[PDB]
Amino acid sequence: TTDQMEMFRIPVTINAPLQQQVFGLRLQPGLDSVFKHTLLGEILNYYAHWSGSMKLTFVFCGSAMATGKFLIAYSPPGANPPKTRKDAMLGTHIIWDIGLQSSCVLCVPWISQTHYRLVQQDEYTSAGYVTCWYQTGMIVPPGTPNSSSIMCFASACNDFSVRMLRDTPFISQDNKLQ
Amino acid sequence: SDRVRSITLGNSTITTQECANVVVGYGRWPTYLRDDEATAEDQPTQPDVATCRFYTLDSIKWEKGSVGWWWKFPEALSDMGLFGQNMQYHYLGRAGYTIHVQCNASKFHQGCLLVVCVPEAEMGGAVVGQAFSATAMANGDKAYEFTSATQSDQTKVQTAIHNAGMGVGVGNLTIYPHQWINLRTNNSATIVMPYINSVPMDNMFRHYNFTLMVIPFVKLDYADTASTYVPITVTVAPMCAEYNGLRLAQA
Amino acid sequence: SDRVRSITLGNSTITTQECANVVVGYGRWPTYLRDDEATAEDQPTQPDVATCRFYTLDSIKWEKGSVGWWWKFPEALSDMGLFGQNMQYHYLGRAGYTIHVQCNASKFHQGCLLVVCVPEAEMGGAVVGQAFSATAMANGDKAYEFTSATQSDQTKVQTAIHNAGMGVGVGNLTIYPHQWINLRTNNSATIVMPYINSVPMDNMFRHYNFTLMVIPFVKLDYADTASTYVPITVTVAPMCAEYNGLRLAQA
Amino acid sequence: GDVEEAIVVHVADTMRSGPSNSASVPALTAVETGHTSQVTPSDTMQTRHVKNYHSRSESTVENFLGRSACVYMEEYKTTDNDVNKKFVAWPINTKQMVQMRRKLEMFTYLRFDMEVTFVITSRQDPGTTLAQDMPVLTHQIMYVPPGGPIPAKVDDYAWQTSTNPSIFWTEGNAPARMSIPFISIGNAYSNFYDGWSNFDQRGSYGYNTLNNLGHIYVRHVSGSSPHPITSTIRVYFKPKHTRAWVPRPPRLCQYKKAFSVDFTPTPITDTRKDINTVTT
Amino acid sequence: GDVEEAIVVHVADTMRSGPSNSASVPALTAVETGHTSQVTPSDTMQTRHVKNYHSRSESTVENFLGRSACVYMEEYKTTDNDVNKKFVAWPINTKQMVQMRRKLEMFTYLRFDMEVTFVITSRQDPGTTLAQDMPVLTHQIMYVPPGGPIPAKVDDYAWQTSTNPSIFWTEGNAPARMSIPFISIGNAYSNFYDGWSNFDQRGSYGYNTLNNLGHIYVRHVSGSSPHPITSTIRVYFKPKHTRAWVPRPPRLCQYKKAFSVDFTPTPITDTRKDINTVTT
Amino acid sequence: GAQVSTQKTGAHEIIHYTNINYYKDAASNSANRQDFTQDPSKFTEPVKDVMIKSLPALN
Amino acid sequence: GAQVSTQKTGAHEIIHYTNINYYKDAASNSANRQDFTQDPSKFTEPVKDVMIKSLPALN
Ligand SMILES: CN1CCN(Cc2ccc(NCc3cccc(F)c3)cc2)CC1
Ligand SMILES: CN1CCN(Cc2ccc(NCc3cccc(F)c3)cc2)CC1
Ligand SMILES: CCCCCCCCCCCCCC(=O)O
Ligand SMILES: CCCCCCCCCCCCCC(=O)O
Repeated sequence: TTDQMEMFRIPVTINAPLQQQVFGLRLQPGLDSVFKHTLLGEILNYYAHWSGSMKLTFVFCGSAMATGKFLIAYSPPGANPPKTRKDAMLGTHIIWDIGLQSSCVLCVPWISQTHYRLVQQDEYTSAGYVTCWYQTGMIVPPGTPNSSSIMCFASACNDFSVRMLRDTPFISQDNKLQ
Repeated sequence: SDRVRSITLGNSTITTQECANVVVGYGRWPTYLRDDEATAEDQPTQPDVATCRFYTLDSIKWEKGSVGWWWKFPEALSDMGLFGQNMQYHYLGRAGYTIHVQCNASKFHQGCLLVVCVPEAEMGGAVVGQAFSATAMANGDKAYEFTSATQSDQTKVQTAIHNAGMGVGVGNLTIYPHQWINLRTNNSATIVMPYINSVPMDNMFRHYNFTLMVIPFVKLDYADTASTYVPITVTVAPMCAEYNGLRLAQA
Repeated sequence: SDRVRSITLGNSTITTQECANVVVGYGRWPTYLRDDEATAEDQPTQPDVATCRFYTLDSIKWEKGSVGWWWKFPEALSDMGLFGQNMQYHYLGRAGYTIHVQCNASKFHQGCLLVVCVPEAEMGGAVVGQAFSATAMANGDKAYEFTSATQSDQTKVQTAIHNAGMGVGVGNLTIYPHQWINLRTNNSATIVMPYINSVPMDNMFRHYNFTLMVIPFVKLDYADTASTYVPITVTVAPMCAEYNGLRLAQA
Repeated sequence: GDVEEAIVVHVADTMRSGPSNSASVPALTAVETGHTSQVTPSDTMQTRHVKNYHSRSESTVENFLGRSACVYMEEYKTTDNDVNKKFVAWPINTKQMVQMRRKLEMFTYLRFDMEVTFVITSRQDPGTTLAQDMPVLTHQIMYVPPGGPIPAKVDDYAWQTSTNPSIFWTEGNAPARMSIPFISIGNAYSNFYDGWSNFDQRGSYGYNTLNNLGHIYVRHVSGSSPHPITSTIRVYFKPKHTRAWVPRPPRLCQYKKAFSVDFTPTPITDTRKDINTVTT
Repeated sequence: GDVEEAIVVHVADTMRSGPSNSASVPALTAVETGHTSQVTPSDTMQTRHVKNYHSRSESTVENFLGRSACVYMEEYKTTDNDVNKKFVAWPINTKQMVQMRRKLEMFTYLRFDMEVTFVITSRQDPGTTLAQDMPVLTHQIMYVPPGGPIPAKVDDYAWQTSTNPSIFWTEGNAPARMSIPFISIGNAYSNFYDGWSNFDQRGSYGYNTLNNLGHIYVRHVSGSSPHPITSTIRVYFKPKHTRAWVPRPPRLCQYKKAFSVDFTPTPITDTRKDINTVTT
Repeated sequence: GAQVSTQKTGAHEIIHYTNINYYKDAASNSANRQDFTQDPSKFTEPVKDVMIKSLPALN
Repeated sequence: GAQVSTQKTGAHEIIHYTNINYYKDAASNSANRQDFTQDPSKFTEPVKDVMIKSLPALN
């Protein structure tokens, strides 16, 4: 990414194979690079344990004449992440229809064997994966751009909580400031 | 507004923003088997959220020359999630279904699709007299295509679209539960089918409960545009499913 | 008479005519998870009769030189009926078990077996320091054999019988729930184990809840006779099983 | 009654939810309004009834900021040729230490009492002749509000504090401790100040303009050994009875100045192979 | 009322028994049921009435585990060429010291509060020139929950704890002490874990997988003498408010690894001349 | 002066402590870290017209 | 806050002590080593059907 602002936009095209993946990421809010520096990751990095559900909100920023459907799925922890939409839809998922309402919310449920999870997550306290796939594809009329973008928003539900204050590792100094 | 609908089954949800209302079979909602109508003696198993959930089938391309497609159930879901496992491991089955078909296009496209569920859609062979294996009409989740001309190969079903492979007028299929997907005002169709059969339960591998058909009655058309085809996707979800007769697996 | 017992789970039944009474874990009967102790949010699935039933494991031969065997659960049932499928397709699991071991012999045979369920039976490697794959202690339903002498191969667990692979006196295993099969007066042992763990639920492929051990403390003996060995069979049945966290299968 | 029994709040529970089919669409919303969706997992999928006993006690601002943190350290010798090297003079401020600076800068305005603790240690400087006998040392900590006289040498007259508070501490005992009230002329401390000092938009710019808390001075009371001895003081601050307003995003770039916001541009975050990579 | 009077249990008494002749056979039983006989001496022989005042107060788990025990010791020098030798870094665990390890491993699951006490002593290293004068030393104990920054040298910035709890202690006073609550993510500590880390039954195996308690760091605050000085720290744990589940037989073989159950086969017990020998 | 109040403890599993103040300045008192009231509406729902989650956000 | 309770002493041969808590965390309290309840049935009588000592174990 030569331009930093590109990091916030998920590309989308008009003509794509029938089933194709839009994006994929690990659900490690306090350790994954994606969520590391978000407003939620920064707060989490001051603690050691966390629990509760999360909200992922997606907004379509294409033309008003564009249309399409997307499948967003959450896969609990397992030995292998999903590779195709066929595997992906077996887990928790929602079908998103783009219309007058430009935003959809995927609520990631709290499914864990322990009451809490480590911010410095490991194999024992893994949390799963999140992926998005083309459900129908994007169709545009004549005289419109051939590409669009999507943005993702992250936040915590009303049952979220943290524990065990600690010092964050993102900030450090070598000499006394003057 | 009544153009927005939301359906939640198990751990899956479907949201549509442009949609007509929902057709409910013959006015009957799916339900469990009563005690005064059952015949099997042993206790049934009612996997609930594990099996009553939405499954996405493969998607198809709608071209300018498409003629139609059909799917046969529950053979289509025979190898999907835990529903397939329960089908394999049990002798008897019973379940309703909810079918959601999706097709979206811009305001500059035109076309019309007929979505209909045909119970007991017995089909005739291409050559009158000869017979066919159980592969020319059902091979899993793959879709089978109608044909504009009269079929000639003796190993497959008669695919004449205007007869619908049943020897009846294609325009009279309106009698069955159905909906239309008109690109002007609609993007999806929703049908809820209760369990329809002459016996309380049945083997899900031996008998096809009903057939789903999608037929373009107004062929797709567009001009200019970079979009060359309109994908079509089908989603299904068993409802109030229960099984009985645990034997070994393997169908 | 109190020497006759009958147990009925699902579509299977076990009848014994010579038997001691039944030991119930630590005095607690298996039960479903309460609402005030659960942590997962979504609805669980409670396959009932489909999974709560008796499964027969392979049988073993009891010779004059046998030393003992062990099985690890639920890895032993990992590939049995619909229980295995539910284990494969779910992230979390929870279930009690009923274990019935059977060994019958004439009145002219002598011998004694100890049947015990050891929760969290962590085992040490044959060579102190090296490690072993997950094949030297669990490979399905097959039984693993103890050894009279000290184990030497570095790729397997220390099988010294008198230490039981845990560094503890074999004679002190009486602390765990157990029964004795004395050929004089007994033919089978029955143990009911509630779900014991430090968390409400757990992955059934990653964690071994408990280990079953059969140890001959009085070696088999007989004279003359055309019978050369005494078969031993183990039957298990999950109880109040429930699952959660539907992901893709494949463990 | 000689005793008054002054004598909590758990997170929301999860209610049970069944299959639904209706025109309501909780999942669909519009972020353009600036409104964060209030949906819960119970609206999108079937859920069981669960009673949560988790509490957010440890996430309150009082507990978050209620930890002692180092803010300054300096060394001063008991005897030396340079007069300026035998005592310390520090203008009070919280921008010197990065961890506490970042913790405080998550809010725009603060109002709290302060608890100050001093840790003092001594060591003998290396040298040829180290054989000596020295009694226990004593130290004086002097606080000079703005505008007061400032000592210019270790044995200056200003060390005879008559109104300035001071603490005398002897080595070997517990660290000195003391409390200080809310001493801002305004209604609350301001971590950031977007403005100038002069009325014509000129002069000092930034929070430096509002730093008028005073100075702290430290010296050896009368210790002057035949051989040099070095002492180090560490100051720890601990807010109490805290209140905060207008939260702001945490800083991303490394600090570079003690009295400015200057920084160097930094990447938003780290990179990965591609948008689909999910493995380690 | 400003005072609440919260304000025991003796062993069973022996009842008198006379001659008996009946069909009841208390002495005869069957161990095959897994049931331990509940007979008493009064059932097999004539006995007098005796009132027992003995109590089992000292056998409760609370008292059994309510004793401070050493769990770790390490040495660190005030000054040396090697940077790693001037401070300690210990991953917290209870498997290092054999006595406490065996005491804890008699139960499968535990749940308790902890009381930690630190004992620190110092001594001057041998050398030619020992003549020096050094003031009293001070030490810092730092606790870093998992995932936090770790210091890499004695004078690292991480020693400016802003959220990490720490203790500053001066030689000559009472040993430092502090309490810590039940800090397990699960519902109880697990001494044994028969399972793997990865979902495909691979990776780390054993209780090592569940050890995520953090680290402890110790250093001399600012002491740096002309000649080396060595200090030793001892950590003592003392469970409080204890609860235990699923007792298991005590270990028989000697421990050989700090994070594994590996062992060498051992004889069941010692031998004697023959089955009838009863003399010394 | 004696001030009795409950202490933090666990859920469904005496817990009272006494406190007395010795100094004449309120700033000398110990931290009041027993307050757990919170209201995220100021930042999560700053809109003027109330929005119902079930109903569509717009129209 | 004052909490008065008896202290351990001998048999057939005042014994009260006072305790007060000073900290706001229950973990800071002293060990509660005054509980002497016990029940060995869970390990000594884990059978399903109740067995009478006088009657024969089997039949
Ligand atoms: C420009 N403002 C200055 C105050 N700063 C917060 C602050 C930090 C430390 C203090 N310390 C006050 C104090 C407390 C006790 C003794 C003293 F000499 C001084 C006051 C305010 C925010 C930015
Ligand atoms: C794998 N588990 C780890 C915990 N172990 C019991 C245990 C021992 C010591 C502790 N100490 C916790 C503690 C307490 C106080 C300060 C600390 F830094 C850490 C916790 C649990 C059993 C085996
Ligand atoms: C400067 C105050 C010193 C207090 C000494 C300890 C308390 C002695 C009195 C007993 C407690 C009663 C206090 C009250 O009446 O509120
Ligand atoms: C932080 C608590 C300090 C307590 C000082 C000693 C007790 C003084 C008050 C006399 C005892 C009465 C206590 C009560 O009312 O419960």
